[PDB]
Amino acid sequence: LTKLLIAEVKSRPGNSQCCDCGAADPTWLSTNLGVLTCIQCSGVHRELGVRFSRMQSLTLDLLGPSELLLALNMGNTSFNEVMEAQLPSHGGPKPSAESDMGTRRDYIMAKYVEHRFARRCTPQRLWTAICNRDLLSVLEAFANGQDFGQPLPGEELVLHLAVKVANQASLPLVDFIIQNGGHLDAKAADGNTALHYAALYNQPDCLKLLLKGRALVGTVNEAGETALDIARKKHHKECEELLEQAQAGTFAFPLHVDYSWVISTE
Amino acid sequence: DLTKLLIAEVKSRPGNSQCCDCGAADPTWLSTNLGVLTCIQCSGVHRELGVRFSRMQSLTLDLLGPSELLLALNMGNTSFNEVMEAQLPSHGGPKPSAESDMGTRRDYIMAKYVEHRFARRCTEPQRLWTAICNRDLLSVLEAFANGQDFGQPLPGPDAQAPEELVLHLAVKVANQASLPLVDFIIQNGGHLDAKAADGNTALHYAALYNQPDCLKLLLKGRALVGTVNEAGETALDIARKKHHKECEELLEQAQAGTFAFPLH
Ligand SMILES: [Zn+2]
Ligand SMILES: [Zn+2]
Repeated sequence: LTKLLIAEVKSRPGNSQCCDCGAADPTWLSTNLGVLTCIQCSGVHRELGVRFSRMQSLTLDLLGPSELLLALNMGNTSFNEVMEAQLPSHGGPKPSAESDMGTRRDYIMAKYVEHRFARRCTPQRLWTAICNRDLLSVLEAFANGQDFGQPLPGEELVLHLAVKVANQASLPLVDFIIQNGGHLDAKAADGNTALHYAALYNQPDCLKLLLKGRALVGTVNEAGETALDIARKKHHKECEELLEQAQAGTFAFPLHVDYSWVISTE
Repeated sequence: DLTKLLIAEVKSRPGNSQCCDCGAADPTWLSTNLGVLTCIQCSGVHRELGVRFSRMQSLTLDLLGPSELLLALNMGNTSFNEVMEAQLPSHGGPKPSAESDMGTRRDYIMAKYVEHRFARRCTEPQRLWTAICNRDLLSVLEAFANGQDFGQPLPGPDAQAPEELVLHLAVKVANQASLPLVDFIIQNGGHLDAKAADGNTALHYAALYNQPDCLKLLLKGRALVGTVNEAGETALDIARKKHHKECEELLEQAQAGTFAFPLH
């Protein structure tokens, strides 16, 4: 399946040219952004750090369908439509395949850190985008330095709203917020996190994305309930099962106390 | 029973009987990435800062285990504040009290943790290199508090050439006592995925140097699994070559994790 999906990714609009320099047949995926770059641009992405871009080679690196969710629903042309909307037809400062590293660095930093080339927008817009399942409007809000930390009027936190209203088609929007929003742990007045909301609204695929994003497991809301409590009480069995495993560290890779080291150390 | 022991140990660290940020008695909220304890009001401001800055969990109310406690056991409010509040005067400074209004409390914590406005000023690659080798958690904290980019390679004593990325060095020289340094840099440095000239990531280094605890921390931190260095080797390849059995098993589990639990 991953082979079938990778082939699909590479056919997305704009995906036969590096997102940042137009080099033919990019094989480097920014998994949190859903774009493809050449080897030179990918190195620059990597050097931004994990907050901005997480680079894996389609060809060389271990990938599964989850890493491909955004890439299957973004693509270079879509992403650039928002993120290079200020750029002139002739490219301006955008590098080409043979550009020197200094130019290539300066451009990628401007494009992804400062968002220099992105469409400008300036709340109700964001609520509507989320309910519309408009991944590109969510990208635009992020490109305007938006707080996915600030409540939305339709009172609902951005990630909470995305999770509540999620269907299969809108999963990319949820994944995009989890990976790029500042505020995975935000509570909301009654103490519910996005994980509590995924339990409450029976959103097991959201739960998988939150857990993958390292959402906090086993915290309580103002009522004293965990996401697991809510799932059990609602008969949301698929959610309970995921939350039982999370609480048990089905991964998380827990460190253990080394008794020997403790004794030899006091 | 075991977590209970560690939580009592955390609460007994110097300065942990009072909130890190306002002095309120008996703080029960832990910033897990920083290893400090705050009161209820200051915890809400921390959480509002965002995951990048602080992740808050209740020692009393929320599920916790050894992994989330590692930094707490080794930091504590006094240690932390010796660095992060070094610039404050003895009296009449901006540090809130238990009774302070939320605007006051929010401005201070922002300045303290985002601006690092109050932290001991220190100019420094050699400094940080020696800290890591000396398992000096507080100097790592000091470097962080002065805007040090853990993304920039460090040059060693002299000997040369291995310039080392900060996390790489910390993993390479790690022992059981230095794990909190590794965890601090993983959670708070910008650069978990950094490579280094031969293509090795910190995960590759943890397999290379037989550091299975650093490996769990890297994986907890969501290190990329299954990527190749310039020789075409994954961390798992390297663990198998060196016969590092615990590393191989951890990485086999991680690779298998990539394909669980699939979306509908
Ligand atoms: Zn390129
Ligand atoms: Zn406080």
